Order: sequence, then structure tokens, then C-alpha cells
Amino acid sequence: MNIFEMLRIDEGLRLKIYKDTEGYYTIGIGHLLTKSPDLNAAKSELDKAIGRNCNGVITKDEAEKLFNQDVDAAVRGILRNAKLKPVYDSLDAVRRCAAINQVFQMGETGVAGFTNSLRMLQQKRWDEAAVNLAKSRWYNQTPDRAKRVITTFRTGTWDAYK
Ligand SMILES: O=Nc1ccccc1
Repeated sequence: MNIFEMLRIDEGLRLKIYKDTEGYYTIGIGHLLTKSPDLNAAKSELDKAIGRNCNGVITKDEAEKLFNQDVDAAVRGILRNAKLKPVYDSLDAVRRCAAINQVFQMGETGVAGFTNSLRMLQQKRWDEAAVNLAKSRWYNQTPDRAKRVITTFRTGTWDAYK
């Protein structure tokens, strides 16, 4: 297991524009296109992201290219965030993957409401952090995924992903 395999399980792979769990147009491996309800706006974003007229459909290679960019950008964002960087750097490699996963799903903004969870993670109070992380809109809206990510933070193992 690694961050790509982990997010691939959590996000799936779809080659046509679909709506994510929040109703937002998305494609590939969880690549958010837009929060606009206008499908034409989503198609424009897609074409801009891929560099050709896609008419709402991409290839597996194209999906994987967006995914590589999106994972890179998520990690680099954490490093550029004054609240997230010290916590991230304090973690082991497996728990770092849980942090990347949460930022990929929620955006660095959301993760940076999580002040108390972040402090507990930096303190390596793993069971306490895990309890706090579940007291969230995140967990209530996507509980099966949140449970896997939380187990990863709690244990520093890949048990929730096999
Ligand atoms: O709350 N988990 C996180 C820790 C460090 C960076 C991003 C998220």
C-alpha cells in the first residue's frame, strides 16, 4: 500500500464526468472539476485540464495524469501550510498518507475546524485523535471512508485497506 493505491480505493476510477458525494462534477480518480451546477462549466474545466476537447470523457492514462498532479499538489499544499506542516512532519510515513488522503478529499482549508485533532496527532495521542476526528461532518457524510482514514491515523498501519 501507498498513497496512490489508498486514494484509488477511496475515490474509484470513472472515465466520464460524474457527480461526487457532494453532488459536484468530477472525473477520473476524484478530480473535482467545479462546484457549478452547470455541466457545460464542468466540461470547459475538463477540456482545460486535459488540453483537448474531451466532450466529457477521458482515458485511463489521462485520469492517472490528473491523479498524479492532484496528489502532488495536495502534499505540496500541506508543506506550504503553517498549521499542517509541523504536524505532517511529526508523523510516520503511513500516517502521512492519512493526512494526504484527508486533504485530497476536503481541501487543505478544512483540515487546517480540525485544530484539536491536529494537536492530538502531533502529541501522538492516537486514540484521542481518532475519537476527535469522528466528531465531524466529514465522518457523518462519508463514514465508511472516514473510518478507514481514522484507523490509519490511529494505528499507523494499512489494516483498513488490507
Ligand atoms: O489532521 N490531519 C492532518 C495532519 C497534517 C496535515 C493534514 C492533515
